Amino acid sequence: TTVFTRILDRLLDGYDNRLRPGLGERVTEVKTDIFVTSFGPVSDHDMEYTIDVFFRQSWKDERLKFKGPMTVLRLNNLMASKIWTPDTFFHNGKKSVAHNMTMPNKLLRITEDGTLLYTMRLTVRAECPMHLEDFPMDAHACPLKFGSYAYTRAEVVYEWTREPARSVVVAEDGSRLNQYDLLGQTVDSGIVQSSTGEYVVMTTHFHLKRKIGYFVIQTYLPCIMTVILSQVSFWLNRESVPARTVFGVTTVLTMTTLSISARNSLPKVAYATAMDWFIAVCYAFVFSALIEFATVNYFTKRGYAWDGKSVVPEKTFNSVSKIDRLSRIAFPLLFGIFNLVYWATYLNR
Amino acid sequence: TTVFTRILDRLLDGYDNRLRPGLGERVTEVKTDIFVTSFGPVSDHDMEYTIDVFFRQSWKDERLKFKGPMTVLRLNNLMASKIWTPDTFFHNGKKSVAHNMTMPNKLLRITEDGTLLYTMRLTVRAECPMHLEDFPMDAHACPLKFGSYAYTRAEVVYEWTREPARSVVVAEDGSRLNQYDLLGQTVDSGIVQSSTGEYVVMTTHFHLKRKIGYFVIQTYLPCIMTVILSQVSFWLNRESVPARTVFGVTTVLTMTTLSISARNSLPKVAYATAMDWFIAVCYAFVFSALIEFATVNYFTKRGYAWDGKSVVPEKTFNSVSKIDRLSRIAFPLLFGIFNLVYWATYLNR
Amino acid sequence: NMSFVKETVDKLLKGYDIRLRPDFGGPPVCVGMNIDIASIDMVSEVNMDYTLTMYFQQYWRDKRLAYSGIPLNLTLDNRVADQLWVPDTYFLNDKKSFVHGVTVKNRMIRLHPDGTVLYGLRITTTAACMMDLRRYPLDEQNCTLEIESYGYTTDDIEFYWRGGDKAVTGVERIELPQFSIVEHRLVSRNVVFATGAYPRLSLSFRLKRNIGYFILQTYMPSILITILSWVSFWINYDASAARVALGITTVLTMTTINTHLRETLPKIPYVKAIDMYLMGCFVFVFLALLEYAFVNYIFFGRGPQRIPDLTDVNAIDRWSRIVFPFTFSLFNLVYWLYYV
Amino acid sequence: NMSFVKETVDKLLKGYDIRLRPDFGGPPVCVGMNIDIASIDMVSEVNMDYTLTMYFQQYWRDKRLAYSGIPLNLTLDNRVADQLWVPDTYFLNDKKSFVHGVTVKNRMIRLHPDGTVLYGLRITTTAACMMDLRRYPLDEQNCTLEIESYGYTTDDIEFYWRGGDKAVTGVERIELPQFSIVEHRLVSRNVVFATGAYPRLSLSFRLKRNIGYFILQTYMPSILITILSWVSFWINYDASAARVALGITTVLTMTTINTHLRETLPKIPYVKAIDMYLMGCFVFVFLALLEYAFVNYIFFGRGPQRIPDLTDVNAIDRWSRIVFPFTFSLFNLVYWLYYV
Amino acid sequence: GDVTVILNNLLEGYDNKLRPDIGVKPTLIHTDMYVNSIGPVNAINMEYTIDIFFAQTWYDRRLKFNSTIKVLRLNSNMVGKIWIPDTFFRNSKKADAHWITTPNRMLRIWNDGRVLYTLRLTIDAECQLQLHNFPMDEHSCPLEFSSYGYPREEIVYQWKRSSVEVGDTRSWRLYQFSFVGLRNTTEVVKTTSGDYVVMSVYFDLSRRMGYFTIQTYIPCTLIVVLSWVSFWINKDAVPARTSLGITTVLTMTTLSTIARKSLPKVSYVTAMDLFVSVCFIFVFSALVEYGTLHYFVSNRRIAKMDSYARIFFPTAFCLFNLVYWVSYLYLG
Ligand SMILES: *[C@@H]1O[C@H](CO)[C@@H](O[C@@H]2O[C@H](CO)[C@@H](O[C@@H]3O[C@H](CO[C@H]4O[C@H](CO[C@H]5O[C@H](CO)[C@@H](O)[C@H](O)[C@@H]5O[C@H]5O[C@H](CO)[C@@H](O)[C@H](O)[C@@H]5O)[C@@H](O)[C@H](O[C@H]5O[C@H](CO)[C@@H](O)[C@H](O)[C@@H]5O)[C@@H]4O)[C@@H](O)[C@H](O[C@H]4O[C@H](CO)[C@@H](O)[C@H](O)[C@@H]4O[C@@H]4O[C@H](CO)[C@@H](O)[C@H](O)[C@@H]4O[C@@H]4O[C@H](CO)[C@@H](O)[C@H](O)[C@@H]4O)[C@@H]3O)[C@H](O)[C@H]2NC(C)=O)[C@H](O)[C@H]1NC(C)=O
Ligand SMILES: CCCCCCCC/C=C/CCCCCCCC(=O)O[C@H](COC(=O)CCCCCCCCCCCCCCC)COP(=O)([O-])OCC[N+](C)(C)C
Ligand SMILES: CCCCCCCC(=O)OC[C@H](COP(=O)(O)O[C@@H]1[C@H](O)[C@H](O)[C@@H](OP(=O)(O)O)[C@H](OP(=O)(O)O)[C@H]1O)OC(=O)CCCCCCC
Ligand SMILES: CCCCCCCC(=O)OC[C@H](COP(=O)(O)O[C@@H]1[C@H](O)[C@H](O)[C@@H](OP(=O)(O)O)[C@H](OP(=O)(O)O)[C@H]1O)OC(=O)CCCCCCC
Ligand SMILES: *[C@@H]1O[C@H](CO)[C@@H](O[C@@H]2O[C@H](CO)[C@@H](O)[C@H](O)[C@H]2NC(C)=O)[C@H](O)[C@H]1NC(C)=O
Ligand SMILES: CCOC(=O)c1cncn1[C@H](C)c1ccccc1
Ligand SMILES: CCOC(=O)c1cncn1[C@H](C)c1ccccc1
Ligand SMILES: [Cl-]
Ligand SMILES: [Cl-]
Ligand SMILES: [Cl-]
Repeated sequence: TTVFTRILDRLLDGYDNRLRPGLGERVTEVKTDIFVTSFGPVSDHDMEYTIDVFFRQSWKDERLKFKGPMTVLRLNNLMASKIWTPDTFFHNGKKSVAHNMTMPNKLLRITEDGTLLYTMRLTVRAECPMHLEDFPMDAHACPLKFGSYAYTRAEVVYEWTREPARSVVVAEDGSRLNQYDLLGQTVDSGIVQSSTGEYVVMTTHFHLKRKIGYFVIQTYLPCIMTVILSQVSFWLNRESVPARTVFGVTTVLTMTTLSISARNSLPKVAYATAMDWFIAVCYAFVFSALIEFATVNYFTKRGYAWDGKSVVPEKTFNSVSKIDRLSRIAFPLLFGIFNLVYWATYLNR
Repeated sequence: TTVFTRILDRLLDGYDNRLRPGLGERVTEVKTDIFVTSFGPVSDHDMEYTIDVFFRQSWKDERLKFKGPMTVLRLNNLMASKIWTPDTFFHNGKKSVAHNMTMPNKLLRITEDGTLLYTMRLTVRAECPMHLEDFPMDAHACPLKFGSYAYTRAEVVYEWTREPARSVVVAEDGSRLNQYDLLGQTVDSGIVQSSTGEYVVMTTHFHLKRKIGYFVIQTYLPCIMTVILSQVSFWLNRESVPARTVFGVTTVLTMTTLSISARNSLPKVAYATAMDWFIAVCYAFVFSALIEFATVNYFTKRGYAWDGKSVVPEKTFNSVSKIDRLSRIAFPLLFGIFNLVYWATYLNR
Repeated sequence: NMSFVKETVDKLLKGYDIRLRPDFGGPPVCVGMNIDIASIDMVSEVNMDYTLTMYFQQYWRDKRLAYSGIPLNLTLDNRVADQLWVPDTYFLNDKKSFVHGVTVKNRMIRLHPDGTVLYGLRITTTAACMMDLRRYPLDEQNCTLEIESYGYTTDDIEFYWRGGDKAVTGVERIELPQFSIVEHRLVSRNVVFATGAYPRLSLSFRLKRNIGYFILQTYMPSILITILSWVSFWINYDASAARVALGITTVLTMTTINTHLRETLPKIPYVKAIDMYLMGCFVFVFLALLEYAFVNYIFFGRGPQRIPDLTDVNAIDRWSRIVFPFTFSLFNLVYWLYYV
Repeated sequence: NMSFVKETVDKLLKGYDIRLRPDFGGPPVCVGMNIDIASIDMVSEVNMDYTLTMYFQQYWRDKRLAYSGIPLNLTLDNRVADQLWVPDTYFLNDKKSFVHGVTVKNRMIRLHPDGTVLYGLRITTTAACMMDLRRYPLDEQNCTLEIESYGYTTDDIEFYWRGGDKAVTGVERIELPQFSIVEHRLVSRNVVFATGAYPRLSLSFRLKRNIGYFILQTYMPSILITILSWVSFWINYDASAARVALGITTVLTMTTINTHLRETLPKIPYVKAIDMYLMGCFVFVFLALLEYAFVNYIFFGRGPQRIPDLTDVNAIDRWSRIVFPFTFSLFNLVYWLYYV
Repeated sequence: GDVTVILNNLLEGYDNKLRPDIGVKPTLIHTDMYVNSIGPVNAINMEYTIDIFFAQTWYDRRLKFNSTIKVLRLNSNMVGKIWIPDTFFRNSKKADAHWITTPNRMLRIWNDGRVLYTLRLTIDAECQLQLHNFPMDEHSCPLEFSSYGYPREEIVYQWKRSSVEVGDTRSWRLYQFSFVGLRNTTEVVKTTSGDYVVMSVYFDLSRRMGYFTIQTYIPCTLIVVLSWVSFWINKDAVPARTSLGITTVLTMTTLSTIARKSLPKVSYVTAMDLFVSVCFIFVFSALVEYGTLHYFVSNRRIAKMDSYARIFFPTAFCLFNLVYWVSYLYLG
């Protein structure tokens, strides 16, 4: 065991981990790839998302060349704190965890030529700005940017280990999304400018499309059924004033409750989503049914309905309202047409 | 530059921070004052309050006398960990925070005679037992007690830096209270006895009076309007049975929602508050107005109302109920009297 | 060459006393501050705070760190920050803050040949700002970050914004769903406590609340319910069940609008601008219901015994059909002109 | 006694290299594992995880730690674990976890004369399991705990369950208020990544959700409301206000039942088993309300013009008195046989 | 300083990795506990918070010293320099020592080697609650502690004379419970790493009834009484009695969900569930009573069903209350 102890002691003898490899000679080049063990839940309200990654970095350090019985030294993570490692950080990250249960989830491997492999298990919570105009039929490209914190591009550059598309790999079973589909990821590289210099940024965009199923069940279907319910009153006799008024008022109250409760999980944006438009038109149809009956009630001459016995020639009885007869067709027809237009508009975006 | 390094090196050379100053020779005397930079929110649910302070402590340590080109060494808070400091803890303290951004929010100052000034910035969460029988018109004296954890009163005694009243100072713009007023503070000191000895405890009581405005808007007014709404049905004709039934049922159900929604702010205490008694009496008035109509309906003979043309000979028509006529006066008067007695009972006290 | 850098850095930290500020016992050390604001979010009226993420840079000269022979600016591993003196900068209104720590502590040290230190930290801080909600949701809030030295007075340290008004960048790119940053202001002053006068830098943002959300959530439902309550005026006086049910529900529907709004706000002891509207709209639906009870009482109470006439219920109903819409628009006219 | 023990223990750590695993550069070190489960709590469908407290014991041999002359298993103060090599075990699906630290770090190191190390930790871990809720609340979940070596491949380390099927205890003493642990099982396998092949131990439980809570809170309230919507079938067809008020209220009540259930679950896009029932009960109370509208339209809409008769109003009511209770029983018969 | 010399002599050659009497006898540790407050009982999580001053006393012969000084009164600085037992709380969900303004720990060493170690703790302790009798339920919430690594042949704990002390219980944060009494026990628990001496404190707690009477029992009772108003309303008022009957059922549904909102989603029937469900039966039957009366008189002794319901319904609810309250307040 002294053979490998003497190698490690020799490597760290006179080693200054405050200095990056090649400091004053060349640019340190860090090869990076990401293995996504789980693409975590997306939070609309916080405009963020969670991602669990094996974050891998590889760079060359000529101070760590060795010759021995082995060609790769697989060491525990406490050796990583003894040498220089890149100061990578996530530009859009919010509160990230480098897991250390039961030990720091890091691996350090040194090959005989000085190449280092340094991976760590991370849980990154990153910002994903969202445009919710098309909500709940919206799609987002959630970014994951990272780079060196202190070293400018004249000192440290990052490159993808393989073809850039193949350097971010998502696990087959690793999906913690509940209402989104991960459609893929685009991987790019760039340069950012700060008050302290120019920095290399490695970018990944995760393309997520929202799954509309929840909002159909909880918002769209209750709205459609309330609108259908409000039009049931067109088939009641015009003398059922307390009955048809309860139809109109209750459906408006239900639409108010649906409208208010439908933005609970969203950020309080100043624009109208696609769902706000749907609830508005559903509100308008429901509101207009009560206005329709009030018009019908305004031309009800008699307070008593047909008794079921007397012939009605053409005592006297009210006739079936012409406004009702037209409403029994126009209201169901205009709502069916609106749904055809509404769903063709957003399901095609 | 090295002149001051040699002073600091000499001070700590042979210094034992395991031993209090004057051990075996005298009682260590710690002067204390608190600057409250903000008086944070009071949590009724947790029966606790937050307070952000500059906790200043001062004591003499002859081991730290020095002679140099300065009379006061204004040192990094790293130095405080090398010397003995009081082990002050808050007796009623819950999870408190020592601020560490961007560096430990502590200052240490050594004068040439050995006197030390040691202040720190703390977010203190302290227990405040509350007697909520008068809620929402309650007042509280939230205590803040502190002293040495390990040193009995024969070893460490605390005193206020100035006159006790002037030793706890609240910043003018620091009020973070939303539903309370900081009337003032009472500052005292005493002895607490444990199984391990007698300890000096320093006490400050902050006097808080709840502001009733939120509960007037959200609880009292909806209750009063509900009671007023239920007495409106006394003015409808006795033959509007569905209309006057909706009046009674709706207001009774509304008071049920008000009662349940009223305690959401409070901890689930097992006694009745002043708000509970108001809601209970409002419930009785609303319930009685429905019971009044049932008695009116029990004496209503004819199912049809006055036709608007026939003269009532004082077919036949029901008369206006004497119960309805009496209730038009009695119910507003008794409820007006109850409000006078209720508010004078609690606002005056 | 790399051995020369290692030797040079070792020489700087040999005999370096981290307990002493630069120019200890002499003139105050001047510290320049830049902030690149990464994001502002979680502006909470419930908690009376906002969360701010920023790149926080401090600039000072420590002559003990001057090095020669290396025509380079030494960027060192951030763990070297624990071997150097750094200002004891703190935020007074800071409630909860942290320096980000993935993959390493988001901290920068960059030495310069003349001894200048650039010390950068990526910080997320939850600072407190008490909000005057009297005009909520048509309100402007002013939320600040108070930067101060804890242990060093103005005899030991001086703060200044490095770059003047260009010290803080990234404010114009901040996008909040509910707010628009009207302006930001940089202040440098001194604050006196019992322990001495301390330098303070204040960064303040003026936040204007977007009202588009509250039109959809609170105002429009309240307006529509109030309009709905006027339908009663077109129903005959004898249809008590219809008009009472219409009147009662609109009064209740106003409560449903208010309770949902109440649940998402702190216990505020005063009347907000949104409360004035809801209580204004509650009066209109309540009076519309009281209008029928008055109409019912005139016909059935005062009928048998024998501004509108106040004896013909049809006149009162037709008077209501004009006055109630007209007064409500007058109420909307006064409300929206006063709060805009 | 204690002089010899202190001399022996000091001898073990002199020259010990914590950077090298046992048998470094040689055969893999075999690590056996026992888990004693203290509790399971906070099985959250909202957060898709469960919280687990356990005593996580690891067993391996380190011949550098063999000692002789002391017929004792040396239980050392747990801080010695910072001086010894220990396996870099981690939980792949672990969202958040900690080792308990009161009154000291809840950790145990026990040496044995031959060099065997017993290393126990008390860990509370919030491990993620994604739950398939298509049969909720009659669902049966399967939540696991992946145990892996991070940096050591199968060439360096081997995992096994110590005691085989008896490696995990305390499962039969767990009380979950909403679930019953039907079964637990232990799996040993290797997992291949881009950096190597790593040993994995997998512990999984099968949680069968209890149904009694949902009978009282969701199923019985829905059945009673559905039954009370049939009362309108016995009400006179003339009483339009009564039957519309009964019809509207039950439809409103079903929504209120659904909203209470809706608010305590994640936003999954599919239909759950509870949604199928509530939708089914909604159809029944909606059709009952549509049944009166049909009765009303037949009598008044088509009456003047002049399997149920479809022209006799009372025939439709008589038909509905039989079909609705029969069909709802048929609906409950099908629904419960499919899900129980 | 003489205390400095004594402290340095004690720690010279001291190995705090080794328990005292490591190969001779078990270490006997005497434990005391002062309860500052038993915090809230969290029924949903089945846990309670307790703030204690936890005191431990043992003997370490390596800490003997001879001098005129009879005891060394020390702060937390030396706590990590000597051996300390690895006491932990076995049912602790989450525990935390206190660190403001310094580690709230006390160390006192006597010349005969006796060590007194005290620290302040806040513990979220697991307490499995059987809520069948809720809200008239009683619990005995445990607090178990033992050694994490040292078995019964190495560490033995022992309650002192004043084992557990409680202060002013009126200041405790027990909103819904009243503290009744405590017991302290000792037992040996066999684990896979050996036999361990486990010390337990049981805190008996009785739930205070007042909140749920205000929150649930009174509202549910009033809605039941509300449904009886229908019996005095004229049977010809079909919309009045149908709306009255059906809105009480809707309200009783809303009250049912509120009552269980503070409980874990246990799948058995508590006393609260029984009361709410029976109140549901009463409001349900009142609507069915009028539907039966309406059908047999209009949509056509049964005709006198209102007179019977005016007595039978108030009497059956009084009778149910008499059985319900007697069984849950004096019976099992
Ligand atoms: C995964 O990674 C995470 C990190 O990402 C890791 O968490 C870390 O875990 C380690 C332990 O493994 C922690 O380190 C120890 O913490 C001990 C106390 O922990 C409590 O307090 C924490 C904050 O402590 C501050 O305040 C106390 C006093 O109040 C002070 O002693 C500390 O130094 C520290 O002070 C700094 O910060 C404050 C502001 O906060 C400043 O004001 C101050 O100026 C200074 O800068 C707190 O964070 C902890 O909460 C965490 O942990 C608990 C569980 O314990 C958990 O419930 C929480 O949720 C949370 O996670 C906790 O409340 C501390 O005592 C230890 O320090 C010892 O030992 C070190 C050894 O190197 C030594 O350097 C210290 O000086 C000190 O020596 C002791 O001190 C004893 C007490 O005084 C004394 O009895 C001893 O005798 C000895 O005394 C001195 O000894 C020296 C020689 O050594 C001598 O010269 C002196 O004269 C004297 O005799 C140690 O720091 C670390 O805090 C955790 N970090 C975080 C962020 O949580 C996690 O464990 C990892 N998991 C796994 C599985 O690997
Ligand atoms: C059938 C008949 C029945 C009859 C029954 C009769 C029963 C009657 C029963 C009456 C009971 C009345 C009880 C009132 C108790 C108030 C206690 C108190 O001090 O409150 C205060 C108000 O607190 C607030 O928040 C103010 C609330 C404002 C409400 C505006 C309503 C607008 C209505 C418009 C209607 C328009 C109508 C138009 C019509 C055309 C509390 O605050 P403060 O302590 O003072 O403040 C201290 C701090 N500062 C601010 C001073 C620094
Ligand atoms: C806010 C908007 C206000 C708009 C107000 C618009 C109001 C408006 O125009 O009312 C007129 C009429 C009323 O219709 P409705 O059939 O309900 O009323 C009949 C109508 O008044 C006849 O004239 C009466 O016969 P008569 O000669 O008196 O013997 C008949 O008396 P009786 O048989 O009961 O004895 C009444 O019942 O409606 C239309 O013509 C429908 C137009 C298309 C409507 C399209 C709607 C989508
Ligand atoms: C909780 C239980 C409470 C039970 C309360 C029981 C209260 C009780 O017993 O009231 C009876 C009486 C009813 O009076 P009310 O005016 O409502 O009823 C009239 C009364 O019955 C006349 O006698 C009838 O005339 P007649 O002679 O038949 O020609 C008249 O019929 P019609 O002329 O319209 O055709 C009825 O309308 O009330 C009072 O006198 C008010 C005193 C204050 C009562 C205050 C009660 C709160
Ligand atoms: C806690 O345990 C102690 C023993 O460790 C109990 O004290 C004993 O009480 C009995 C009462 O009959 C005496 O006979 C013993 O002499 C006591 N033992 C002592 C003082 O060491 C104490 O009662 C227990 N507390 C409880 C059960 O609440
Ligand atoms: C006449 C004043 O009463 C009311 O406004 C009133 C009474 N019950 C309900 N409300 C309204 C809905 C309200 C209450 C509180 C805040 C905002 C709006
Ligand atoms: C045609 C089926 O529609 C419905 O069941 C329906 C429409 N509006 C409301 N509901 C019910 C209450 C529901 C909504 C969402 C989930 C479960 C049950
Ligand atoms: Cl998701
Ligand atoms: Cl407050
Ligand atoms: Cl409690």
